[PDB]
Amino acid sequence: YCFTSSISDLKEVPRKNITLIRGLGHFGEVYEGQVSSPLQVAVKTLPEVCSEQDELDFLMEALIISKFNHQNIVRCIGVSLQSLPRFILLELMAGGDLKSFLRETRPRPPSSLAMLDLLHVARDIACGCQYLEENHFIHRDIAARNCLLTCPGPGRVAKIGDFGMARDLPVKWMPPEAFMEGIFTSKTDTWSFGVLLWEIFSLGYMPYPSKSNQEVLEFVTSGGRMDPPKNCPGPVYRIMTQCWQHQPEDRPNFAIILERIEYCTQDPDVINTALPI
Ligand SMILES: Cc1cc(-n2cc(C(=O)N3CCOCC3)c3ccc(N[C@@H](C)c4ccc(F)cn4)nc32)n[nH]1
Repeated sequence: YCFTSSISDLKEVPRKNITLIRGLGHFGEVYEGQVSSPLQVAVKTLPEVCSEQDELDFLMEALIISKFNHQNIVRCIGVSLQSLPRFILLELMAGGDLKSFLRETRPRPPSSLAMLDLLHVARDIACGCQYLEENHFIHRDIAARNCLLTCPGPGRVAKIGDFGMARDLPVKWMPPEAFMEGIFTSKTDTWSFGVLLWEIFSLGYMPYPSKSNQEVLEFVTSGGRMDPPKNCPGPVYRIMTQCWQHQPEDRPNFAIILERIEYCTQDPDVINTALPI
């Protein structure tokens, strides 16, 4: 991997200074841990019962995440490969994953989130995606499940937190030239971000709600697109549909998406819109 970089360059942190407090999620388990005054981290694990391709998949991920340097991308604190099971030390973000956060902070009788908060989450991810595109990296799995938040209160920062699909399928998140032709460019991530925008403004709904995979395949290929989420404003939905243009030569880059997300923030008719319950 190059971004130029070898396993040489990672920070090998000894297993003696690592222990795992609690489990967080699961391919392969992921826990919360401590290191060293104590440092709080997230620990991704390679199960010791594994094959050869699993090994060069696990480290692959380690060098890729370690080569990034961006505030909207999960930091790699350290690495523990010389002790079985091999670890990847990652930035711990107390806000949890994005899909859970929106479904759990969904307003209910209360005034949990306003629309300005979700525009910030979308721009946080859009700025991280701009960093990937500028450095010619294609993610291939821009979804709400792979996004994390530093904290739950105001001032939260969203960050892309996983690179599982970027090894070297999420039908509902991929453009036609992806699932039918196997082509992947920076415009493939533009389509997925548009689906992510829909996840954000629907507050965690599953895209194409009652459609299975092949239904989405034939629906998207024939020109069909999703309806706006409940109470979604005009300028926001137009960003989703511009991301879902059939020809990738007409979808916008992440510099243009960032500008349009900025303008909706500068629109009182957008940020004063009430979220449903
Ligand atoms: C790399 C990383 C993960 C992470 N993390 C923080 C959780 C959390 O809920 N916390 C609240 C209580 O305090 C502790 C923090 C959390 C929950 C599930 C999870 N699942 C894994 C598979 C995952 C990985 C990447 C991704 F984008 C989504 N999910 N990861 C979680 N922080 N940093």
